[PDB]
Order: sequence, then structure tokens, then C-alpha cells
Amino acid sequence: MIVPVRCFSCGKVVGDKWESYLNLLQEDELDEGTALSRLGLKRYCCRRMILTHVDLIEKFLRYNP
Amino acid sequence: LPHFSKDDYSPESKGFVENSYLRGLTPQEFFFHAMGGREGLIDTAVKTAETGYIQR
Amino acid sequence: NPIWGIGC
Amino acid sequence: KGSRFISTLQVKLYGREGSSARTIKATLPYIKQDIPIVIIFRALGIIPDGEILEHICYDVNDWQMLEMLKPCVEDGFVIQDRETALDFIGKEKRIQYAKDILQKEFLPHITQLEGFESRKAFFLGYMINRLLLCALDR
Amino acid sequence: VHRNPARLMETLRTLRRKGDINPEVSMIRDIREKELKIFTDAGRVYRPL
Amino acid sequence: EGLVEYIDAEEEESILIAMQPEDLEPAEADVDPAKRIRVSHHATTFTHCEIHPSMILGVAASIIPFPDHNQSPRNTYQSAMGKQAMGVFLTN
Amino acid sequence: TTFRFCRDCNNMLYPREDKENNRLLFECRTCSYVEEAGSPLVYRHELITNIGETAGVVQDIGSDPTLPRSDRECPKCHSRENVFFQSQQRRKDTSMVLFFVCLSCSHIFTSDQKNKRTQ
Amino acid sequence: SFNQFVDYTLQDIICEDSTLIISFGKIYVTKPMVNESDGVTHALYPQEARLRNLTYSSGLFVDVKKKVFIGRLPIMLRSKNCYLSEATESDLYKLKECP
Amino acid sequence: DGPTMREITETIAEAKKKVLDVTKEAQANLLTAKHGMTLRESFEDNVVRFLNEARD
Amino acid sequence: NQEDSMIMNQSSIDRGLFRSLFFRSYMDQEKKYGMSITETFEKPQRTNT
Amino acid sequence: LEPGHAADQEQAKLIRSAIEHTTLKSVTIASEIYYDPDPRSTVIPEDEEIIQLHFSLQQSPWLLRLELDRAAMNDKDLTMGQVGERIKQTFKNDLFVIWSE
DNA sequence: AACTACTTGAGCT
RNA sequence: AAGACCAGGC
DNA sequence: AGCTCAAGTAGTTACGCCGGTCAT
Ligand SMILES: [Mg+2]
Ligand SMILES: [Zn+2]
Ligand SMILES: [Zn+2]
Ligand SMILES: [Zn+2]
Repeated sequence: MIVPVRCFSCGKVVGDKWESYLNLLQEDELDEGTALSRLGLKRYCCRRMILTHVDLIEKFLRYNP
Repeated sequence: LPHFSKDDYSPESKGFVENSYLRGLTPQEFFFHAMGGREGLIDTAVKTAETGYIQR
Repeated sequence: NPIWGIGC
Repeated sequence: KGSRFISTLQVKLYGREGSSARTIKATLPYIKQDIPIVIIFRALGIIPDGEILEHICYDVNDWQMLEMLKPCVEDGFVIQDRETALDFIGKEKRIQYAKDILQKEFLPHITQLEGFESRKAFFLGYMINRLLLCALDR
Repeated sequence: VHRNPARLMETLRTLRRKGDINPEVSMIRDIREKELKIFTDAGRVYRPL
Repeated sequence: EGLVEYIDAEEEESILIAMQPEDLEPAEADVDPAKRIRVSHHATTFTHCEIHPSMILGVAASIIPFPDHNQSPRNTYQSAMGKQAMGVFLTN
Repeated sequence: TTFRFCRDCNNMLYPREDKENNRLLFECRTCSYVEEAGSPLVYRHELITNIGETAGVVQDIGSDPTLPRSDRECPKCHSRENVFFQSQQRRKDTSMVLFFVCLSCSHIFTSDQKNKRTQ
Repeated sequence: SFNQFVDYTLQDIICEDSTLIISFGKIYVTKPMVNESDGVTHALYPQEARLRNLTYSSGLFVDVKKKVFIGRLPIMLRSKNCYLSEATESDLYKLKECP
Repeated sequence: DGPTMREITETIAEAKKKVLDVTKEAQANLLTAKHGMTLRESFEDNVVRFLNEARD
Repeated sequence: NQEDSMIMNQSSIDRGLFRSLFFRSYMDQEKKYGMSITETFEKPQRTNT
Repeated sequence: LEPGHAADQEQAKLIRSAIEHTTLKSVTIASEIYYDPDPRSTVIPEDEEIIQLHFSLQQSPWLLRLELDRAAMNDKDLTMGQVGERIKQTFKNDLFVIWSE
């Protein structure tokens, strides 16, 4: 259901960081926690933001018209 | 429970939860505990309106 | 009570 | 599988844990009153005593149970054969109906065929047994 | 009835495990009473072990 | 292959089920002061083992974290409120 | 008690008195058969049972996995594989002594220590 | 438990105290259909009956003795006569039916 | 406390044996019936009063 | 946050926390009679009734 | 209790057993009905003595024996003398009864 | 589901 | 528009 | 023919306040 712009908790932007993350996984083969850390996601408030998103939009997109 | 030897009159069989919530119930303990609470919930869902009659 | 003891 | 009747069998046991008349009677489908087990047996195909106790009890050395049965035997001592057996269940007109309620109503599972009278008898025996197995705290 | 059952038992049980008497059927031996329970019935809740 | 069996409630009566597959088995020739105190497996009569105890739960509790740490009557409540939270019931 | 039936028409046996000779008879009320008394005992009630504690113990009672294991040693074969339980007499007032069966005999030794039994 | 009614059961039921002083034989259980006046018989699907408030049921035929139509049976989604039973991931997304 | 969680464990172990003990002493008929109670009932009456005081 | 009432951080409620869509579907038909008398779906006004 | 006797332990019991309804049924381990036609000796061993020792300081040949419980006679507390005494006066002159000590 | 009311039934002189 | 049934709330 | 005593059988009434779906 798409990525959440800015973290609820503190406010820091986080829209862009989606693809960066979902990428540092598939290829650079780095575990969750670490990916985030380099993506610049420090305190858990924003951390949980990314590490918990379940991108439904993908499946929704699989529908026709 | 079927996980027990017949005629076991001990406490670990008759429902004595030796554990603390901080530690956590074992299946057996966890179950009995449920059967116990289940009785509780029961009357809180029975004495609720029969009490109201007696009141009325 | 129920989930603590008999008497309780 | 087939129609599916909802009629139950009652194998009672009169006489509370005291009174002298501790008899055993059972209820059949469509029969107004109740019948004392002995007759149900002779009416089935077992006419002599001890051949009746044959089915109920499986251990000649269990006098207690057997004792219990005694008073019962006396109940039916008045009907001595398959003729009368199927009768007392209320002539010629009544006797015929007696059969019916045994081949299509009595413990109808097992089968409602015909030549299996024997089988149902061992059940009603396994039943009268189960009754006592308890009334004797076992 | 049946004479020595100990085997009648551990044969049916070997029959189910190969799968020649539906894994859904129930077979209970109550030695403590001398009886053999057979259940095909529809509506018996069961779990796996 | 006879590695697992379907035990109805009746047949259950005449079997002996072992909880944890591991522990309730190997011999004995100390322990952690944290985990819950576990009794034993003083028996070798076992006929079956439990796929997993956390399987005695149904859909509801299955989503409850550490249901083995709350007052049972509470778990029973969450067991109901779940059927009343928000989310996605299908994608279509 | 262990009462009797009768040859001829296999039935129940009712007792009658040998007036003139003073002794007990048993009979039948379907035919005529008549036999003397087997024992002077006729009827018993028994209010404090004790028969049925040994409840059917087929040798296979060592194959019922749901039963406990004690490592004692029978009063005869001196083994160490016994199974047990409590009376099967479902009486809220019964007692709790253990009856043991041995995988090496089929004896019936107790744990009691105020009485003694062989049944 | 559903398949057990269709597959087997359903048969034993039609074949018992049938024959009339005219008997019955095997019975046919087709897949979803929609018999509407102003159209033939449209092979129906879940997600539609849903929107149009219809009935996801199919036909019943019986080889009657002296082939014959007798009622519309409401099928069980995700069962066997329900087309869903086969379609895969991608297959479904097209029927608009959530996988 | 680190040691208190221990001091308790063994207040259940010992309490467990003060049960195993009166169970041995019952599975021997080595106890008399407190007037008005069944030999069995009187067995419980103690097990209960044992676990309760333990737990307490 | 007393007596089971909780305090929720408005700020993040704005950043969309716990927001949810709500749908609804009112539905209707055009009833008829074997006796050709049908209903209508229009934008009615005045007209004698 | 009555005014006086208050912390009288044994006084408590002394009233208990004067109130708590006790019936023959609660002290009888078993009852049998033997055939003994000779009113001057038994067909039973463990009874012999009990006859001879009961003829110093008409009937039916049909017998009825009762085997009371020992531990049960200490609980509700009872006496053969009493027990029977009661029995006897219950039926009276149309039932001769005897008992051991 | 449990009771309590009301009237009826069968045993008994 | 009135009713019935299921569901759910403290 | 008539009367007390026990049992059966009949019948009744029960619960605080607050959306969906179906059909006469
Ligand atoms: Mg509230
Ligand atoms: Zn943040
Ligand atoms: Zn004869
Ligand atoms: Zn031995």
C-alpha cells in the first residue's frame, strides 16, 4: 500500500529511501538492520517505518483496468 | 491430558502452575489455566442478568 | 478464585 | 444411510438403591408401557433362563451381577416361550405387530433385515450389562 | 469378538500407516475392558502427531 | 510412510503424547535460571509426539504475542477484538 | 453363592424345604427337577465390597502405554518392570493403594501395610 | 466436506427410495451457469454473481428411466466445480478474484 | 531479585515433596480419616492446603 | 490517559498514522409486474405527485 | 452446649452421638441368609461358641446373619448389647435374636 | 431450567 | 413502515 | 361407596441499554 512519506513519529522524510532499501537487499546482499543504518535511518521511530512496510500496491497493481 | 501417565494425582497434573507470568506457562500449565479462566468468564456472562432479575 | 487457588 | 430414524433405546433399572423389587425394564419404539428385559429376550429368540443370563453376564463367577438379575427373571417367569413372548406387547392381530417393532424399530441400526435376531440380543445383553457395570460401582 | 487381539491391533495400525484403511478412521483398543473401537463416522475432530 | 498419524479424540484416550520432541527423549548422564521450570519425561511408553504445542491454538490467538505470559481471560478478549481491527481483507 | 440351573430345561433354581427330613432342596418351576443343597449359604448382600479391584488384567496389561512404571520387585520372581493403578471400584469412599502387575509373571502385589490380600 | 457431498453422498441420496410405481440412475453435476431470458446460458464466475447478486450454482441432471433437469445447486467457492479450484496466481488476478 | 527467584523455586520443590510424601503415606493406607471426611477427600484437603501455603 | 483512555500524538496522526478509508454501497432495482408496469431511473421533479 | 459444660471436649462427643442419625445400614459389612434348621447348633464354624455361651446367665429353620464392621463401631461408637437391644425391641416377641460379644 | 402451583391418581378402609 | 433472525458494543 | 396421602402432570415466567439481512 505504498511507502509512507516522512516517519509518523519524528517526521524525517522516507519516501525516496524505499527503492534504495529494497535494493541494498536483493543485490548488495545486506541484512535489514544494516541496510537501514546506511540509508541513514537512526532511531527506531523512523526505523520501524521502513522495516515494517508491506508494499501492497504491488499486488494491487497486478489487477487489470 | 493425554500427555500424562494414568492415576497421576500430583500437582503438575491436577493444575498447579508453578511458573510466574514473567517466565511463562508450559503447554499443560497454559491449558489448565485457560480451563480455569474459562469458568470465570462463564458466570461473568450468566450472573450478569440473573443478578439483574433478583434485583428487579 | 478460579486461577489462583481454591479459597481464593 | 437410509431415511434415518430418531428413536432411542431405554434400558432402565427401577427400584432405587434399597427397595426390594430392583427390576430391569426397557423401552421400545411405539410401545405404550415398558417391557421387563426377560420377555424382550424370549420374544427375541432366547427362551430359557441362564441362556438369557448367558448374554448379559460373561463370567459365571460374578454372583453379584447375577444376583441382581434374579429378581428380574422372576418378573418374566410367567411367560415361558416365543409364542407368548411376542404376545404380551399390546390376538393374532397383535402378535404380528409385535414382530414388526423388532425388525424395523428395535435397535434399528445393526440392520433391520430379519435373520439376525441373535445379534441384537447380544447387544441388549451388552447393554443390560453396561447398566449394572455401574450400579455396582465398577 | 476376537481371540488374541494384541496382533489384530498392531496390524490394522500397520495397515493405516501404509495407507490401506483411510488415515481418517479411528481404532481404539481398551484393554482395561477388553473391547475394540472402530470408527469411520463423519464429524470426528482429529489432530496430527 | 507411517511418520505421522491422525488421532481423533476417542483414540487419543489410549495413547501417550510427548510434548517437546527433543527434551522428552535422550537419556541423562546446571540449568538456565530464566526459562519456565519444566517437569520431566519420566516414561518410555510414548506413542506419539506433539507437532508443536503452539498448535493447540486457532486463528485468533495465533496472532497474540506471548499468549503464554498473560492472564488467560485476557487472551480470550483479544481473541475477540482482533475480528474488529482494521487492515486489508482482500486485495481485490 | 455361585448358584445353579438344571439339566433338561436350563432354568433358574428356587429353593424348598425337606420338611420331614430337615435339609435344603433346590428346584425348578417349569418341569420337576430337584437337587439337594450345595451349601447352607443361600443369599448374601455385602455392603462393603472388595471384589473387582483386580479388574480384568489380561497379560496385555503391559501393552497399555497409558499406565505408569515402577521399578520394584514382585514378592516372587524378583523382577523390576511393574505397572500399577488404584481400585477400579468407583467409590468416592475407596482407598488409594497400588496394585502391581509384572512383565515377568502376572502377579498382583500391593503397596499396602495394614492388611494383606491374594486376590 | 463439500466435495464429499457432491462427489459421493449426493448420489446415494438420489438413489434409495426413488423408483416410482420410473427410476433414477447416475446424476450429472455441471459447472456454474446463468439461465437468463434474453441470452443463452452464460458460463458464470464468482466475482460476478457477487456484483450482480445472483447465485453461484450449477445444474443437476439424472438418467431417469421410463438427461433430465432437476434444480440448481449452490456450489462452494474454492471447491471443485468452482473454477477457482484450478486457476493459479496470475490466473486469478484476471478474474479480479483476490488470490 | 537474582537469588529470590531461586529461594522460591526451592519453596515449590520442597512443597512438591511435602506432597509426594503424603502421597506415599496415602498409597499405604498409613493415615486416618478425619471424622466426616472420606479417606480420599482428606487426601486432597492436605494437598490443597500444602500448595496454597507454598504459593502464599 | 486515565481509566483506559489513551493520549495519541496529533502530529503523527497528521503524518497519516492510523488513517483509514471507509466504503459503502447503497443499491437499488427497477421492479416490474407480469402486468407490464415498470419503474424508472430518472431525475424527477414536480409532476402531479 | 448448655450453660455450664463449655470447653468440655468429651462433652461435645457425648452429644454428637446422641444426635447424629446412625442406622444399622451404616455399620453392616454384609448380610446373608443361611439354612440352619437346628436351633441348638450351626452349620457355621465361627459361630459355634456364640450359641453355647448364650443358654445360661417354636422358631423358623431359616437363618439371617449380619457381619458388622469393627472400625465402624468405634466411629459412630456402638455396642452389640445396644445394637441388638434395639433390633430386638423393634420387632419384639416375633423374632428371636442373638449376638456375639 | 427450575420450581412452585394446581389438580389428579392410586392406594387404602 | 412493522416484525423476525444473525451479528457486535459497556 | 368413600377418604386420606402421595405423585403426576400441567403450566408459567426470565434477561439492563445500544448494524446487517430476509420476507409478509
Ligand atoms: Mg468497559
Ligand atoms: Zn522517525
Ligand atoms: Zn428344569
Ligand atoms: Zn513376578
